[PDB]
Amino acid sequence: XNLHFCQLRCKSLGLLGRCAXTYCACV
Amino acid sequence: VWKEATTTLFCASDAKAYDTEVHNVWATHACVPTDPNPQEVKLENVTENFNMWKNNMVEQMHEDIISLWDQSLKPCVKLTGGSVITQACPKVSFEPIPIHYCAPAGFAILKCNDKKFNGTGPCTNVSTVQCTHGIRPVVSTQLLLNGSLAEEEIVIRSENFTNNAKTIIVQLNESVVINCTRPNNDIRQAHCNLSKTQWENTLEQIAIKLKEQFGNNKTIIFNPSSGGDPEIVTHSFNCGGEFFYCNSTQLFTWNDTGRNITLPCRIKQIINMWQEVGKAMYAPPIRGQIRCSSNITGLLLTRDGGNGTEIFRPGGGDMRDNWRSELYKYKVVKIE
Ligand SMILES: *[C@@H]1O[C@H](CO)[C@@H](O)[C@H](O)[C@H]1NC(C)=O
Ligand SMILES: *[C@@H]1O[C@H](CO)[C@@H](O)[C@H](O)[C@H]1NC(C)=O
Ligand SMILES: *[C@@H]1O[C@H](CO)[C@@H](O)[C@H](O)[C@H]1NC(C)=O
Ligand SMILES: *[C@@H]1O[C@H](CO)[C@@H](O)[C@H](O)[C@H]1NC(C)=O
Ligand SMILES: *[C@@H]1O[C@H](CO)[C@@H](O)[C@H](O)[C@H]1NC(C)=O
Ligand SMILES: *[C@@H]1O[C@H](CO)[C@@H](O)[C@H](O)[C@H]1NC(C)=O
Ligand SMILES: *[C@@H]1O[C@H](CO)[C@@H](O)[C@H](O)[C@H]1NC(C)=O
Ligand SMILES: *[C@@H]1O[C@H](CO)[C@@H](O)[C@H](O)[C@H]1NC(C)=O
Ligand code: NA
Ligand code: NA
Ligand code: NA
Ligand code: NA
Ligand code: NA
Ligand code: NA
Repeated sequence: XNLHFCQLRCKSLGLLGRCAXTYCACV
Repeated sequence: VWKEATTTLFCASDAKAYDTEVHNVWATHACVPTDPNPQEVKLENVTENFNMWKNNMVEQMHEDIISLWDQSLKPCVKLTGGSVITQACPKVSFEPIPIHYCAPAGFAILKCNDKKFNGTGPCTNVSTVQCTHGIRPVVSTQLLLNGSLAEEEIVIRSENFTNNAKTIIVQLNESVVINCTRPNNDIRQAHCNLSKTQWENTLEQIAIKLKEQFGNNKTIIFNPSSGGDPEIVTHSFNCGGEFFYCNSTQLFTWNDTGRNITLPCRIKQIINMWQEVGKAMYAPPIRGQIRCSSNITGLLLTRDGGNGTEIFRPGGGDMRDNWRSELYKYKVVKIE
């Protein structure tokens, strides 16, 4: 993956989010 | 000239009908016996282009392993797209076996035998094979396990090294054994051990290959994952049917300037699925010693990108890269 929530989660670490297959990865 | 083409390859294995282990059960219905008469024919004076990043063999393998897992490892509860399914979730016996992919009539598998081969572009030592080598369908992140080693030196491959969004697939030339155990008799606490010196030497040699690609003036750094789902922040894998999440900080904190590394791990019941976007819950771990001793044969890395320093972190997540790490030397063509 859910890209929006992945993005919603990573930014809170200071980071952008992107999918790694079906997983959320922070950049 | 035979053109690349898509067909349904068939699979072959040494699966046994009397073995209740789930890869065996799946292959007993889905596959034929391992080729009793393998034949590799060198194609004289043939140069052939390959592209490991656009290879339908990878997609077919991916769908097959999804089917294997879906039939074999049933979660008690599954959540996909706001919809909940619950079902019986028995514990199973789980230990991957090698699977070969084979070309049916009218098609051929071409194999690149070039020593330095980066997975794209021309290959000058090409053969045909009836089937691929046997590939264990290991689902994991960060570290590639029980795969095939590079014959000579370490090789690193990427669809585009200059694009920091593209995964770097590292193929080792020497295995590093990693032993992971949930001991007999906290039922979710586990750990992995591996040789400190072997791992340090491995990182040193990977760094040399990275400098060769990005500039010998560059300083190479490994750092841990920047974050995300626990499946990609940790080295995650399935051992004996249980889902292990191992803290890999010690593996991926390194720069140029104790006998064993012990990684702390947890067995989790609630997992993000690799097959599709969603979550699944499995039952608590079985009793007894749960142990896997594996060869680390490769790695999946990302590079930060964005002066003079290059930072690499463990990656993975898209299991198609796991399959690509073994299928990179093969392509299917139509005989005409
Ligand atoms: C081509 O590849 C094969 C398979 O690895 C190898 O045996 C041979 O020495 C290579 N070189 C040739 C055929 O010139
Ligand atoms: C592990 O690697 C060794 C050589 O380093 C090899 O002999 C052995 O077959 C490998 N095991 C598996 C399961 O691939
Ligand atoms: C593995 O490759 C490295 C370079 O990447 C080389 O220094 C080393 O000697 C190789 N080891 C073996 C056993 O071939
Ligand atoms: C693969 O190797 C070929 C020839 O050595 C090269 O042209 C190509 O750029 C390489 N692919 C990469 C770096 O993705
Ligand atoms: C590799 O990636 C970079 C950055 O996205 C891009 O500028 C370059 O054109 C790419 N090379 C290709 C597609 O051959
Ligand atoms: C892994 O286990 C094997 C026996 O299964 C043992 O010989 C080896 O020393 C172990 N490696 C580490 C790093 O503990
Ligand atoms: C992973 O290990 C590092 C090093 O000890 C530690 O700082 C970190 O908190 C660990 N991660 C988790 C989730 O416990
Ligand atoms: C690696 O191969 C060995 C031998 O088949 C097996 O015991 C181990 O569980 C494998 N590792 C994984 C993660 O499948
Ligand atoms: Na598997
Ligand atoms: Na693996
Ligand atoms: Na981390
Ligand atoms: Na496994
Ligand atoms: Na970790
Ligand atoms: Na699915």
